Amino acid sequence: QVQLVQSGAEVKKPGSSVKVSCKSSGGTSNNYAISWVRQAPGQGLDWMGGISPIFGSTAYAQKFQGRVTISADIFSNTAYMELNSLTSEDTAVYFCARHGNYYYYSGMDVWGQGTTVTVSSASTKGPSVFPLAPGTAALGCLVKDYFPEPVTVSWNSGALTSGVHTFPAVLQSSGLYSLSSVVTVPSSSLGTQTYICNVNHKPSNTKVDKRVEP
Amino acid sequence: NQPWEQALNRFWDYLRWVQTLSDQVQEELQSSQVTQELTALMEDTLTEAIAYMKELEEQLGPVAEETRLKLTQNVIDAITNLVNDMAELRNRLGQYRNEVHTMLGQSTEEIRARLSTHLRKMRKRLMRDAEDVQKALAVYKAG
Amino acid sequence: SALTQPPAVSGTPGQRVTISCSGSDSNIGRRSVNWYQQFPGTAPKLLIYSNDQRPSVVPDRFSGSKSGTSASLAISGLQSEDEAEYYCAAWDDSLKGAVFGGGTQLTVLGQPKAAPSVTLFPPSSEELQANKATLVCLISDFYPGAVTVAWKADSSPVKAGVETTTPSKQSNNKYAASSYLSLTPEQWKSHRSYSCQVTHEGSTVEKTVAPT
Repeated sequence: QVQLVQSGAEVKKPGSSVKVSCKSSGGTSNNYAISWVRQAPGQGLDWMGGISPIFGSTAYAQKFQGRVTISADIFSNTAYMELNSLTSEDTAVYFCARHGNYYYYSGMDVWGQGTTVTVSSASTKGPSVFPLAPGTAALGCLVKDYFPEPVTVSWNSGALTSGVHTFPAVLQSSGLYSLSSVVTVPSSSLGTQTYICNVNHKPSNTKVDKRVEP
Repeated sequence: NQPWEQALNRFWDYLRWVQTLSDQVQEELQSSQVTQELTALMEDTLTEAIAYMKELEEQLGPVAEETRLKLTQNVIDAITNLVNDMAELRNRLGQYRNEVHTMLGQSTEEIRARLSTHLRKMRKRLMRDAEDVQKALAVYKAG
Repeated sequence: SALTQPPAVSGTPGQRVTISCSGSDSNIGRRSVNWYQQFPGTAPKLLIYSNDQRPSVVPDRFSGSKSGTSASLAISGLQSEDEAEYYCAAWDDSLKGAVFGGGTQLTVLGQPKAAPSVTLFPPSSEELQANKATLVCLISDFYPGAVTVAWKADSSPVKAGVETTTPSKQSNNKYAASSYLSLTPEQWKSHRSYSCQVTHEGSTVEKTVAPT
């Protein structure tokens, strides 16, 4: 039950560097080879490099050799990948994977959860919450022009969950995100039930409670 | 053959000096100096050992791929067991520093004995693991 | 990206399907091929190693083979749980590094088609007080996930200020998408109406909203 656990999500500006870590819990991975594989959103897997510290072998892919630096602390059972000169083209998910032996030929059978690295020129911006007013009716609220992901949208402080549909946010051309949360309710409750949409954006520390009225 | 074992002997000498529990080692245990000095000593030991193993593999004869892979894996597993015990020793020395910091400066005269018994058992198992590392290295010089 | 896979592969439940992986003399000609399976939003799982070996947890429904420059994965007894992406990987000596394939999206047929449900929201009063206008078009519960969205000003197609997502699977294994049309209040008030026109499997659903 050895598990690879990676560091949290990263939001960087173009030109900076990122350092992702990979810790072995419940056992040691020093006798194996740890490789870093990245996946752009919607694209396939891309091998960046790897390291087996006890065998003393750090190999890099030719695309990233000038930018990536892979290292390991054996006493803390941790591997590290540092990617420099970040551009928008480097937003991806970075997995660390452990091979079956001390080298990179064998298959990668133990994987970490992945680290999301988002490189963008957009600065942190709190969301704007607007009510979308209404057999059955459809009300909701629009969360507009926020960065970065994510935002959490609840209804009636979590008490209302039946009929809720929060659409995946869209990344607009300006670099900001927007999503919508729609509740399909019986048209009778419109007369009696109060509907409040609660939006929470932790990156900007923005809490909004918008009441949606006909 | 000799260089990595000489580094291991320097590591043994440092381990004896730290398990003497002198007041110098008791003031250096709180400055984290002994931790990083021990770290550098065992790092040199491991680098010498893996260099010797890599040279042995470099002069491996007409070997089958799977057998060479398995022999290298044996040596690497021995070395990584040594590394595991070493890291446990290092982390527990740091924990001893931070748990004599629990009274912020002064240490009793029996927590020293408990730490000393832990260090002695650690030294014995480290000797066993290092000597089986040397045995795996000797087995590597075959085939 | 030195290995080549077909991007899409389909099959009915119970059928046996295959994923091909063609390489060169430097990646598959001399090294063994591994196969990984990846579900949406999760880490890849090792499915095949050494071209024919299965991990203990991988069922025998998955098999592998390697012939010269090519490799092949075979999924028999196809189930709905197998809808995923499959990557073949190898080591290239010419590149001196690990290489993957483009990934094959294995989809399982059998789910009936569903027309999309569309909801169109005009800009709120508060957003208009903020000198902004945003028309929101929410499309949900359609299969397969391939819709085309267009926006109209009373007759005319308008493509400026349109932000449309790509369809994503829901919990009920149908798809959803969004489209946002951004307008200044003068544009929203000058035109008579605005229309969100979705097209799915050839059939068109049109919603319209007007000022007030």
